Amino acid sequence: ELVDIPKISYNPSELSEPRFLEYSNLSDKLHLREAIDKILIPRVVGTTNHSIVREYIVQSLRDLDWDVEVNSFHDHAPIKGKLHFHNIIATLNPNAERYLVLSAHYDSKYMPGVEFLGATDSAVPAAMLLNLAQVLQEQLKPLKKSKLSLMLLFFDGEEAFEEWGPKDSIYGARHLAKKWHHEGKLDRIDMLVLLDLLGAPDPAFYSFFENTESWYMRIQSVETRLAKLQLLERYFQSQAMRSSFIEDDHIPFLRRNVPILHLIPVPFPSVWHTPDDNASVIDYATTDNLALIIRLFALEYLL
Ligand SMILES: COc1ccc(NC(=S)NCCCn2ccnc2)cc1OC
Ligand SMILES: [Cl-]
Ligand SMILES: [Zn+2]
Repeated sequence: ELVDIPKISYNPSELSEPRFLEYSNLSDKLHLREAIDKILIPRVVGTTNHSIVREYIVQSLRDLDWDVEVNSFHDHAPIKGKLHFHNIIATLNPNAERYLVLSAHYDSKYMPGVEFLGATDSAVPAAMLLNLAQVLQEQLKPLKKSKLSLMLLFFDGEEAFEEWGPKDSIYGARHLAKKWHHEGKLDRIDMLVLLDLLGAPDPAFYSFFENTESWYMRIQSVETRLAKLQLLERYFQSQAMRSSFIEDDHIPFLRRNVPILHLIPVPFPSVWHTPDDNASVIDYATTDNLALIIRLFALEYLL
């Protein structure tokens, strides 16, 4: 299962001390909390709430001068039948040649009679991405015009409607990876960074994929550097995990040799797919720290 990551993959934080200090002190706690609050509502595909959450994501980023495409399509799910799914694709430069993609799923799992909020899964991850664009507004402006740019991708229909299987999960990612495959729009992904199950306490991360192990070690180094500077209020292990075959929105991209960085803890939060994955499970020290590490990774990668 676990192997120590070899030195060849170490990839220390590169930002200059003044820039690392400057950027690591950018935050917006209130906005992060407000974004969480707006998304932390039952949001099953096809519900009014599902549309409201899409609108909030869409308008938040449009107001930050991002280009936002909504990829709408129909597909049949068990129980529900014909559903209208809506992936959200936000770019700072819509005419960039290449992208770092940060992603999370915005739907919540259909759990009859239970108003499942999916706080970690993935209300908090989506919020971290809105918060990232909000916090780093100034520093990301250059990426509106550059060849390498940033994409925030919000997947729809990640969750199963009946029982998690290859045909009853990741509805939006399966459609989009297929669509981009056909349109020749997958090679442009430097890597797809997928945030999932974040916001609960004591997350442990591991590198899942050897072609991105090096950029995992850049996040690990960001975390180390922040610890040393007293900027955190450890998560990333210097170990990789093989034959874990965790299924999520990345799979249809992974299958087609898009490099994945899967930011999902192992073990999953204890409250996973229970009603306790709600407002009360969110650890806001952990959430602030993770959001920061991810914001700095993004800046490390993109400059
Ligand atoms: C009990 O913890 C686990 C449960 C299942 C699996 N195996 C798979 S294939 N999970 C697919 C995850 C889909 N998903 C992610 C977020 N919302 C839904 C691994 C677990 O711990 C490693
Ligand atoms: Cl509703
Ligand atoms: Zn889930």
